[PDB]
Amino acid sequence: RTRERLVYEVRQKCRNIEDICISCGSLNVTLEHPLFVGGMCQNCKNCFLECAYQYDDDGYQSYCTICCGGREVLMCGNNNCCRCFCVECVDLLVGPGAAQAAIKEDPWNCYMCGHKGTYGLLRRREDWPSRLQMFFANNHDQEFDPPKVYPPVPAEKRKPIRVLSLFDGIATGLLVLKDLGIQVDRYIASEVCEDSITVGMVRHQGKIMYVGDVRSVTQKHIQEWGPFDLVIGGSPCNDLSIVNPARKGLYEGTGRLFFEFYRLLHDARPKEGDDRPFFWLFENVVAMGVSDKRDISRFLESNPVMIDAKEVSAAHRARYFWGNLPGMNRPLASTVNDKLELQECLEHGRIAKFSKVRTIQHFPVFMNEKEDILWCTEMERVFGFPVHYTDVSNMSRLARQRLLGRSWSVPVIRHLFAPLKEYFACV
Amino acid sequence: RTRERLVYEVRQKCRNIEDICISCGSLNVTLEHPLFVGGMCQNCKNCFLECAYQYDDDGYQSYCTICCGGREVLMCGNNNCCRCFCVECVDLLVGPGAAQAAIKEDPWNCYMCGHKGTYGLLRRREDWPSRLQMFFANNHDQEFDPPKVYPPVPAEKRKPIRVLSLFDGIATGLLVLKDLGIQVDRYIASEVCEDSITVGMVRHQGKIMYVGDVRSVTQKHIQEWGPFDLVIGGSPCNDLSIVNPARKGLYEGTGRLFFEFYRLLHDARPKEGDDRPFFWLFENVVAMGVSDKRDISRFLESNPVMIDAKEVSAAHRARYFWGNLPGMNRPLASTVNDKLELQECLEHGRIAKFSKVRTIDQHFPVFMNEKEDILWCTEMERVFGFPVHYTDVSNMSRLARQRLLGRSWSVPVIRHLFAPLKEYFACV
Ligand SMILES: Nc1ncnc2c1ncn2[C@@H]1O[C@H](CSCC[C@H](N)C(=O)O)[C@@H](O)[C@H]1O
Ligand SMILES: Nc1ncnc2c1ncn2[C@@H]1O[C@H](CSCC[C@H](N)C(=O)O)[C@@H](O)[C@H]1O
Ligand SMILES: [Zn+2]
Ligand SMILES: [Zn+2]
Ligand SMILES: [Zn+2]
Ligand SMILES: [Zn+2]
Ligand SMILES: [Zn+2]
Ligand SMILES: [Zn+2]
Repeated sequence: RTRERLVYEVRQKCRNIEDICISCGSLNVTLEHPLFVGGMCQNCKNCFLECAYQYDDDGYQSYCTICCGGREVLMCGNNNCCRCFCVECVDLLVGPGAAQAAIKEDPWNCYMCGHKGTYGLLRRREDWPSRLQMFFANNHDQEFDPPKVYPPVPAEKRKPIRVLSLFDGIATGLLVLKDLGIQVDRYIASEVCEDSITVGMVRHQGKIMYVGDVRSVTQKHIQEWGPFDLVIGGSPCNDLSIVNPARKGLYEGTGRLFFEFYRLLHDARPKEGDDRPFFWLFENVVAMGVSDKRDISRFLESNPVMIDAKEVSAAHRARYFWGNLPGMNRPLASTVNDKLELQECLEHGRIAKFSKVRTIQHFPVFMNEKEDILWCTEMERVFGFPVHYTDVSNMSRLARQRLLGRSWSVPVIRHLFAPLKEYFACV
Repeated sequence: RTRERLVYEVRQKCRNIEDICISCGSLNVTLEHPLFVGGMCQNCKNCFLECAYQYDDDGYQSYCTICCGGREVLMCGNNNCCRCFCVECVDLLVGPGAAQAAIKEDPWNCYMCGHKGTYGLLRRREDWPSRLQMFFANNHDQEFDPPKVYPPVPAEKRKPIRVLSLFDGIATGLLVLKDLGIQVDRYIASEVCEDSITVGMVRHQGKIMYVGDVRSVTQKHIQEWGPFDLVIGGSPCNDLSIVNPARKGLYEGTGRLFFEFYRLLHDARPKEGDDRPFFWLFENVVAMGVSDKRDISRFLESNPVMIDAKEVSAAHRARYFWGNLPGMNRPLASTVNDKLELQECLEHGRIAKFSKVRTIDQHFPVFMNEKEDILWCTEMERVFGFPVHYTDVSNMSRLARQRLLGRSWSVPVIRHLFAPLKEYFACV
């Protein structure tokens, strides 16, 4: 209402659109809106951090793109686009009679996909992917000191790495370390789900010393299992995401388990004065709470780096990485082995309409004039796992897909773990 | 139903009552029931930990005493007794025709207060307060190593104590340290509520250095504010208790703030090899979750000690204390200054119906001039062992000031806990 009055005042050329927050009509303009023209208040920044990468079961966005709220949204008909524009924002930026006439338009493209690009009150700002990448470096509200850079040990003095992996899953971290050719002295890995235990047991040939519950693990265990050189882990993102229909809480269950990672990180950290190279990685999903993200950034004492897997793989897997691994910030490079098109990951006899899959038009494959799910071995190919990685035991397809989806993106974790070759021995 | 068939088999003398779990009828009998005769399964132990000290707005118990569940409970008419027995348990242990006839009895006592104390299928075990005290030493499910005992520093080498207090409130901890006569070098205190800030500012004469929110305190702040010798804290129990009608969550809000205490504890802890005496106390309420209590015990790496203030003061203020303060286990001694009766804590011209008041239709506890009346604010200060007129600082309402008093630690309990710190730090 106040939004709409302010945009009415703007169309008279009495107020600049860049001096007003186009999301909620707030005068407290600190930022500029990254995609479109207007200002941006800080409450709308927190709402934009929480809500922008939230998608319904549909596959399309949970809320509007402009204000991250709205009442009734307008879904885009363009292929591979999932954006939604609520009716209240289109009443402003396009006009109060053009939303109703644009609903009647059956092939309707949204304004991020509009072939023309320019409109009367709304124009699309040009370097919007660059500003979307800079928008997460814009999160300087949590200001910290940079992670301590340790000087590289000489190549003759390097030793095999020792990894404490919490929330191991299907042993993605050890698989990536072997893919880099780093010698692994030992790989301690706590995990509870039997199927993921079994995947790692078979695929890594009994090298992994499997552990009980993380909460059961104490500091004495951490001391007696040798000094650790790399401590990795990722919080469960089954309840933390908006994709699960059963969102009874947000940081019941999953948050607890984060604090378990926090405690065993301190337990594995060498003392001050012990200048031996130690490293740690935490992972979480982007569709998360702001105060959640703050509390995580404060406890781990570090700024999160967002890394989307689209730059290197065929999925849309945007994940926050806290850590002190050198070159965590540096831009991602996709090797020729990595498949950037979904069609390359498909089996033979199958053709994909999509170029990317949003796993967080339900079934993404046209085969034999019929709509079908990605097969399990294809999902393995999509994240960059080796072929037939999860065919170990006699488990169902629904469970095995669910076992694959939770996992870290393999070229992303390769990109992250790659400078550790400078610090430890090679095969 | 099954448990009712089980009790039927017990009254035929085919099964012992001590081989069955009288709460829910489970055959997995690990423990014995502490108050009455029968076994006790572990799930019922967890339900007993959570539910036993939960009281309604009535003042009486939230659930049945026997099974911690039940459907419709029977409240006890005896004075100062707040127990409830659900109809389904009395169908067994007294008989299926005696519950109905015992409702009709208008002066009805319960079976922990029964003059006879010996009924047909239900008898009362004799050393039940001893077994209630031992029942919290029976919580060895969370087994840990004992807290490290540091050897005492000589009396000529002692220095004034430095306290980092989180969730200070009305500065109970510094007041108790001054009551003991310990020299305090500095008292940093984080606190958000203005009224509790103000109480501390006036009652402790600007000595307290006040911080903003606990979530704004970094490790850099902990390093630059001097080494700390004693870190204390207590989580909010407004939402965590069952007394608040608005229980939307359990460890939303309050749970966070616990971890803030956890982090700043690690930030204030000296390194390994730095053998200087460092101490810490955390406090929480007893009407809490089991897995909650587990997670807290695991993070703080210690076994809780339940301490009820009834042993030293006029309230029932049963609280868990985690810590490494020496003699945290040892039994409580009530000095002659402490008032064990409620009547002594009353003003003149007022006479109490109760001997103890616990506040987390006899809702108002005082019979004055043929009329029922709340405890006055200065009396609530006397009940917890605060000095007289402790909270009369600023122009604040009575409801707010009572609410400001009720959250606070019990002063002779905290005196009992802090007392061996005199052996480690300087005196006035
Ligand atoms: N208490 C607990 N201890 C260990 N693992 C747990 C756990 N609770 C859940 N998990 C498991 O931890 C995972 C959360 S996220 C797993 C991602 C992992 N990096 C991978 O690539 O597979 C799930 O597999 C979940 O089943
Ligand atoms: N984030 C926060 N930082 C500091 N204090 C807080 C807080 N949230 C709540 N509090 C306060 O902490 C107290 C919780 S319990 C206070 C008991 C205290 N030992 C005493 O004797 O007063 C309440 O006074 C509450 O208002
Ligand atoms: Zn706004
Ligand atoms: Zn909108
Ligand atoms: Zn579009
Ligand atoms: Zn039972
Ligand atoms: Zn009962
Ligand atoms: Zn009674």
